[PDB]
Amino acid sequence: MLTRFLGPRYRQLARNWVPTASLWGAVGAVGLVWATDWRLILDWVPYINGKFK
Amino acid sequence: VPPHPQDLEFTRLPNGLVIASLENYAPASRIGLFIKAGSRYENSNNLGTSHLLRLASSLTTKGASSFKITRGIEAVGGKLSVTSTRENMAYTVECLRDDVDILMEFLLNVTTAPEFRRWEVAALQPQLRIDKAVALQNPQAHVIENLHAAAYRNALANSLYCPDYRIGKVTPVELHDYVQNHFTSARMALIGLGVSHPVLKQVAEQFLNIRGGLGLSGAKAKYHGGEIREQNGDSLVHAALVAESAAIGSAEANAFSVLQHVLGAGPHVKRGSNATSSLYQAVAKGVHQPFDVSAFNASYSDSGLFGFYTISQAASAGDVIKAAYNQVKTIAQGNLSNPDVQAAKNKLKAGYLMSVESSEGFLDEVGSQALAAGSYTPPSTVLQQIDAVADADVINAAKKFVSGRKSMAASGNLGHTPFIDEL
Amino acid sequence: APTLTARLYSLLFRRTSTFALTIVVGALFFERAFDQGADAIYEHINEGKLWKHIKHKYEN
Amino acid sequence: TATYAQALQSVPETQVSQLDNGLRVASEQSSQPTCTVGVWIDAGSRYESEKNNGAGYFVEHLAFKGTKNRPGNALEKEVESMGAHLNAYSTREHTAYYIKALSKDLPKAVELLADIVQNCSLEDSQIEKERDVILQELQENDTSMRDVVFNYLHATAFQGTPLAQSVEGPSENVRKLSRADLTEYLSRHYKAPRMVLAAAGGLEHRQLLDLAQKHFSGLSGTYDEDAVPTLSPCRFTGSQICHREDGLPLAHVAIAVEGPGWAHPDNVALQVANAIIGHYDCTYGGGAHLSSPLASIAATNKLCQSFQTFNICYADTGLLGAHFVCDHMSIDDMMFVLQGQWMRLCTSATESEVLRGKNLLRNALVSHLDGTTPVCEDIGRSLLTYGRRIPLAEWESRIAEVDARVVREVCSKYFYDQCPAVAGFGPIEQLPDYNRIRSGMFWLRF
Repeated sequence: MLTRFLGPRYRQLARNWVPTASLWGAVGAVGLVWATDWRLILDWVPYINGKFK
Repeated sequence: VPPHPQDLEFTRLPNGLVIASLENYAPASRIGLFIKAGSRYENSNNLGTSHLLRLASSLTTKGASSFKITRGIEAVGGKLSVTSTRENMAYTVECLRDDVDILMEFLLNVTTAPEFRRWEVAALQPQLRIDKAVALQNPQAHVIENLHAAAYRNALANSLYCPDYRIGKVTPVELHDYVQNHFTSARMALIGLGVSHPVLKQVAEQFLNIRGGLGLSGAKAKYHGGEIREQNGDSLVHAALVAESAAIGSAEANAFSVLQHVLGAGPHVKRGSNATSSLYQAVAKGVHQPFDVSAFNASYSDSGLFGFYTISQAASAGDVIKAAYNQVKTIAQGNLSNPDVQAAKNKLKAGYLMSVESSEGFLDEVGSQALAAGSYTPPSTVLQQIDAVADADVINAAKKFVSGRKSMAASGNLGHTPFIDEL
Repeated sequence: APTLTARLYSLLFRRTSTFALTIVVGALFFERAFDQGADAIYEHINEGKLWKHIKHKYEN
Repeated sequence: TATYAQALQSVPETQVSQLDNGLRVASEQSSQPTCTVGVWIDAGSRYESEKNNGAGYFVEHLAFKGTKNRPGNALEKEVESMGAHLNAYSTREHTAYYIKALSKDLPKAVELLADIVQNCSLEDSQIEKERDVILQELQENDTSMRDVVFNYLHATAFQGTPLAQSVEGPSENVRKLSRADLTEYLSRHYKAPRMVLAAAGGLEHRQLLDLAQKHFSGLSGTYDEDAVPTLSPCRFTGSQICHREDGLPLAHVAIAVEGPGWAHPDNVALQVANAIIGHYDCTYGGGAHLSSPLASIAATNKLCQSFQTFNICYADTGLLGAHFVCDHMSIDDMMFVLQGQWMRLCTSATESEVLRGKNLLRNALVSHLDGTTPVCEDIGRSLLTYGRRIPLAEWESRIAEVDARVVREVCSKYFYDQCPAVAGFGPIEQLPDYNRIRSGMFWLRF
């Protein structure tokens, strides 16, 4: 039971906050990748290469 | 180049209710329900009940909650107001053309189906204090309330604002009893601007058929006379001197209205000397410091009060009252020119025509007329009625004021303000 | 409106999420460029000396 | 019956004519027995220098006190005798003199207005009497906390520009402004291409035009000369003035970002957004249930006595924000909730509340243009600012276009991460520091 938050205004309010929530995920993904030196993803990144060759 | 305007339409129903409408082809609609429910219908056991009522208009009704009235009105950008005189209450409602039905529904709910829920009434009691406090910041409010209390035994003596001792003490029952004996068909008028007459007539016949109430314009107001004095040291003294005059829509009331403009009502020019204001010039002659004088003119169903209102410095008050009263005396003695009555007639006629220029002023005039007279009197027969006032009538109104038992209210440092017997 | 701090603000700084994104992306490329530089300065100020420069003497 | 949409079409067109000297003459005809006529001038305190600031205000005091044809009290005697009302106002940008009169009295009313504008007989003794009157008025205005904060907000927002000045001037200007200062002002500014004869009511445009040639035609037939007179933009700042007075029982605070001028389409959406936040005072019925989140929270938690949102327009700039009046322990909470609403509207405004603001603006616009006087003001003012009358059906078209996306775009443009001008008067210890007011102008979550 959560039906309070279902209607046209909350649909608009979610739509408004979507670019922001997407960008906060994009912030956090890169931040996790940067903090751990996530080898899987950073091999793709064309200049960040600590491993030779 | 405007459209040829519609005539106002007017209907008395058998039950005594009056419907009046005008189709101006305007973007907005105005609707008022005018009720003979003002403060004069209170008595000594229920003082202030019509004040709390005036404040209670967005409390819960039968199928419209407090929340719904506020939100629904505001959603369409509308207003709901309640304005009160000693005689009338007036519930008015404005919106765009397309939105009349929802605001009508809210109006009919407020006026014929209020619930006066115990706890809603309780949460509202402190608002009487705020409302009274704000109103009584103007010294004029104290004076005119005291003036009516001094003048009358009865009915018109009652204040527009709840007595302090009654704040917190007016009950849901008293509200219910007030609505049920005053908000009835034969005491009501339904006025509408920018609505059709069939829609209003229909609304009136479906929703406004009530009676189980009183009949008259009341227990009759007994004029008494007397004085009420309030020490302040307010730098300025506000005084009003008054005698019994004429009931509204008598011929004598027009004589009072014209005399009011001989003697002088409000100003006409920003920062002007008030050259053709005979009270103001008379005080100005022997007083050389900041003052004001106006003629005062309050006409009611069964009584009136005419005289003058002064503001002056504390030490100057006696002089200002005596200069003013002598100027009236001098018209009672017959010293009144034909051009002076004619200029006063011009100010009154133009004043009245300007009074009804807006929707707000038009609707209130049509509403009060419907309650006072049972009729609508068009602008040009009001103008005809003003024209018919003889010079002798204006002399006779001044004579009546000078010879008649006085009423007085004043506030300030009253050390140099005269009592009635000193005048 | 031609000016570059303006376009930096308009595209990247105005929104706090974009501001944070430009910092974290900024921190990745700084860590590379600074560690590249600061090692190369330290290695040049110690011309032979370290086992990285000795390495070739002892074989494959 | 007619719709709202139909009702706006049935509003009769404002007729405009230009006289040969460049005086514009304009009228909206209705069926009314009464009218309003007046002269709107492109003159006010923004045109005044440091040295003559308060001159127009001084002229306003002198305009009704005698002409070359009607000396002393003769003018007011004529106005009073026909039951007319003669009024005046002065802003930073506009001066107006107007007569409320019977429609049959429009001949004399136009004749008097021309006499006031052209033939102001500023007798030395009269200008001396007015010196003391204006000085007392300054003492009076000192006690109005609303008028003081708005003067303060102008003085700080427009810092070192002509828009920083008060209309009335400083007291030293009031006591040293000479007759020559006053006539120089009149000569420079009261010129035909810069003023409008406006009327509304029971009149033909033809006779308004006739009377304009009759009484106004000796104004700029060969007087089109000297540096005629460019305004120049006013630099808005982003700054704070705090008059701390704990002896006063309630704090006044006004806060504004820089608005755009009269011209800008952005005004309509800003006005929608301002309507959503709305106004409040302590005498409003039903507080808790009000639609505006600010008004609702302020009523319930006793956060203020009053607030109002505003959008004051000048040429190419303005002041967009709010003002409030509250108890000493409430300024922080008021400022928090106000700023949150601005921020909310920038980031996350929704369709339903925008409709409510749209509706509030249609209701305000139509309810305002009600009477000969507000319509006459609007004819006069609009021809100075827009150069047309913008008809009611155009505003409705401009209102209708506004949706949630527009409110989010247009609020962000002016509010989001912008430096406010702030003015504080009274018990203002709890007025938030400016850095913390600046920080309220963006959101870290967004």
